[PDB]
Amino acid sequence: MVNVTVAYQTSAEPAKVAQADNTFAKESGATVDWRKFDSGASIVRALASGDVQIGNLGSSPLAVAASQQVPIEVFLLASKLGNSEALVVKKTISKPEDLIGKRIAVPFISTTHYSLLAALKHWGIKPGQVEIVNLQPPAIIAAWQRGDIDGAYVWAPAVNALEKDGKVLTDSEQVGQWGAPTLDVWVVRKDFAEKHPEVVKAFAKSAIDAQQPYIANPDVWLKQPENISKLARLSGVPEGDVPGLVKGNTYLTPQQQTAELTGPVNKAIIDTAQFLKEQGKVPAVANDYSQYVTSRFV
Repeated sequence: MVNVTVAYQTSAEPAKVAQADNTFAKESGATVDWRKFDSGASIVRALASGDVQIGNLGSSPLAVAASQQVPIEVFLLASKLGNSEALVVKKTISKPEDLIGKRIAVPFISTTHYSLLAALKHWGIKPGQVEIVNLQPPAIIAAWQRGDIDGAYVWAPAVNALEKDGKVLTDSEQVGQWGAPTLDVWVVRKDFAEKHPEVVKAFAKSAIDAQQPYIANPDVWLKQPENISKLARLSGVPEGDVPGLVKGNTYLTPQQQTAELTGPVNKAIIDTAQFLKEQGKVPAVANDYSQYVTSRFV
């Protein structure tokens, strides 16, 4: 009897179909407690305490966790982030220079915190010129509704909630093109991987299998109504928003998973940590994070 707690986040992406179908529990035989978390930083804390054994992290919280020597490994990429993550602002903010003096919310050290800082640097705006405030996405939505912030760099469901009456100023496809790409990954605690390697393998299988039909033909995948409804439910977004969100990232074949986990993810962590250090968010970083990545479960 295996019990495993999986920390998940709200991105609308094809592997949510396997989550809704309970495929991981069915194939692994484990009792799975799927726990929704509002951002990666809170997942890092739950991984470090042992309350969570498998967790979905943005690349920015991943780099923070690895720089603190949390005993976790990336064993699977979830997505390469594009415009599914975006900076949405009040409609009177028309140009990046209009961000000066404004109150912009991001969840602390999320991929969108990282991308906001990378976007400001690319634009030549110092982060001290913007009032950057840290709120979790439910609080961001509530503060936006009451007019207490001028914008936020967010993912679903906050990104589409804000965009209904706001404007997109930049997004993570653009910030990636400017040289600061972000990723979503799955990580596992070493002690869990040591005791239940076949359960970890079954998690990776369930996620990879769910994404391949989308990769093969996005438009055919998106017209299967149960694919849309399952993502709408788990992400908390209207069905009409799901296709745009799903198309806002790219996903990996099994060959691409093995390729990325054998070098590129390490390099991504190295660079992400270095930028976070330069922005004053992490005190110490390493020049190699190979301890934090593995291909052995795919």
